[PDB]
Amino acid sequence: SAVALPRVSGGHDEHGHLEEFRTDPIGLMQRVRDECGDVGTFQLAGKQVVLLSGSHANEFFFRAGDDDLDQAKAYPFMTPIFGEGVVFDHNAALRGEQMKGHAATIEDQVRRMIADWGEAGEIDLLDFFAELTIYTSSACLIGKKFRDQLDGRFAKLYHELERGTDPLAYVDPYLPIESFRRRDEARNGLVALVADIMNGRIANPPTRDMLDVLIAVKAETGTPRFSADEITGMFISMMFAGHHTSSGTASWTLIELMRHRDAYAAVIDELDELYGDGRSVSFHALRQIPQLENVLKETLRLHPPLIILMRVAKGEFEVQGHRIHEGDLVAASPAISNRIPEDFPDPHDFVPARYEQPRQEDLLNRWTWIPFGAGRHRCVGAAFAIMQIKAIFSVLLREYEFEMAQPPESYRNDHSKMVVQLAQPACVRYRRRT
Ligand code: HEM
Ligand SMILES: [Fe+2]
Repeated sequence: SAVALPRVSGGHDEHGHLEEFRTDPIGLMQRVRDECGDVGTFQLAGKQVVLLSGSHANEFFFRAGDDDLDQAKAYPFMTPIFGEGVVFDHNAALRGEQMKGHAATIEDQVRRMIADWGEAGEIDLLDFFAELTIYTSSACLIGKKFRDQLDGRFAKLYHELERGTDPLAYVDPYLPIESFRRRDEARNGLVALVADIMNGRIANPPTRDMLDVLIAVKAETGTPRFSADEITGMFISMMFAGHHTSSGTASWTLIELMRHRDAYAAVIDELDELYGDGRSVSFHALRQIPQLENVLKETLRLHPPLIILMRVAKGEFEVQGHRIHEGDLVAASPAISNRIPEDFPDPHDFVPARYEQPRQEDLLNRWTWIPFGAGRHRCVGAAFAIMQIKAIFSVLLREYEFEMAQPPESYRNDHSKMVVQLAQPACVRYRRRT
């Protein structure tokens, strides 16, 4: 036989620990660490997950070559979402020189989103931010003209796509279950929306964006090179990594601000003061806004949108006396690691001061403060994501005041899917400032 790695307790349901991973993934990953240590395992259906935690194990995880731990085929639930379509058999839109423009675009999207708010009212954070980020992502990554042809429908269907990521995907992403069925219908709904837009552009051409370019590409015969399914597949793929992440992070940032009015007041004074120089959001969102940035960092430590990072071992490796065999699913968890007691004093408390100049607990714990991951695969959209949070709230916090419309403890995440979403209701009251 072979040496067995430590295995966390429980996991006696039909698919081992899968059932528990769906109902309470963080509790399960935490128990793995509490019982096994830096290297423990749990069963996800027919796959064994080697969960790593702590600086040393995380370092190995984040510094391993794309040839040692494969990120491909690690997230089987994504295949049906992107589709088989192939256009060209992130980088561009994310170049620094483009940031200024995106910041201006984001400010515009926010103002348009709150345009009808009036003096006072209420909103649900998930509905608001999920939709807002569809508009920010599509406008910045695909084009403003394209976004102007999008409405709440695109948002709703994209949400359905994200919800079609049940852990059962590790059994088979095409299992005949409701969430997967809705997933497929939603994607077809998305393709139809794009097809309608394409037809509208054919009928009355511009007097141009990415869609216009793609629409104009043709094969020999003269027939259009790309179908609506292929283009949609690409657009979906381009917006996925930054949607649910920015959406959730935006909601939690506001939630923590309302939960901690002293930090909220600090941020307000800061914003009012900084923008007193008369420079635009496109200027300030790309520069230092310390109080808000520290609130964001702490929000990300406590509420990382990706609670688990997956890889597929392509060989045999040794991590702290433990053997990883090729074929094993190897994982790291920002959820668990970001709260390691030793690395972050009072890990369960919201303390943006951790990131202040003299403390910088984020830079000090290079292998455990991992909301954006680390190493070679560190989130490439990190700078954009931070800029977006800066731009969104520079507008929101200066225009309106926000208060929780439900118990502070009632705001929570839904972890029933691999793609974490804020749970509803998430009711918040707003009222114009000044
Ligand atoms: C503040 C919100 C965000 C958080 C917390 C976040 C977090 C992460 C994490 C933890 C990873 C690593 C996954 C792994 O190691 O397997 C990642 C990867 C990635 N993220 Fe984000 N992200 C955010 C926003 C965004 C945005 C807005 C974009 C696009 C504009 C984006 C694009 C990407 C891409 C393309 C990757 C893959 C990098 C690679 O493997 O080369 N992210 N992100
Ligand atoms: Fe509400």
